[PDB]
Amino acid sequence: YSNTYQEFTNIDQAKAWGNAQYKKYGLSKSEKEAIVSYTKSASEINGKLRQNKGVINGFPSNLIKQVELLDKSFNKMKTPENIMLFRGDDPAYLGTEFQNTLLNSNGTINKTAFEKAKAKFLNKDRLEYGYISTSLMNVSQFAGRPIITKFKVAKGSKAGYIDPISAFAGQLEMLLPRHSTYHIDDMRLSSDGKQIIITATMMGTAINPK
Ligand code: VO4
Ligand code: VO4
Repeated sequence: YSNTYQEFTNIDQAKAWGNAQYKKYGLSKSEKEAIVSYTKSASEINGKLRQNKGVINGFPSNLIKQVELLDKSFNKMKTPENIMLFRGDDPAYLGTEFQNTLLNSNGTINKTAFEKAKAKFLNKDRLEYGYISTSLMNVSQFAGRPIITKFKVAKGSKAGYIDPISAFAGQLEMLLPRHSTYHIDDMRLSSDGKQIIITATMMGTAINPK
């Protein structure tokens, strides 16, 4: 009785579709500028959100301003379809105990590592303190990366196609709000054993200004 999530297979129409959503956002200059700032320093911002468990009161004032603009910009940015979104991650994504432990010399993932990954994460909620940068398709940015997550994001969910707002956004980037929880439904290896494939249902964000 599973739901159907669309996967984009046609880059040209993936951009048309994203552009088409974007043209309806009606974002302010300030919200566009905050998105641009996020794309320029995303690893730093998400790193601070993580270290501080989503509490932003201690961040520098200009950053607080940008984060609250970004959080509120999602009021304007929803997906009108059930869509699958992709990202690729490095071993530390699973925990620091996995950082230097996951792969083999051939470049296949370690079965015993992978087995540890599941007991820890399979069939469990995960809260993400940072924003979640994803792509509308499985773009080349990844493919090197040993972990691919496919998020199932339901109609009406907060999700912003930011690729046209910032030249430093990922190809077909779809940004998800920070402080989101998702449920990991499935973890399996790729066919050529180079990748752990994670399928998760996005449950949504705790940040709802309004
Ligand atoms: O230009 V703003 O109205 O986003 O301050
Ligand atoms: O010291 V500040 O939070 O105004 O950068």
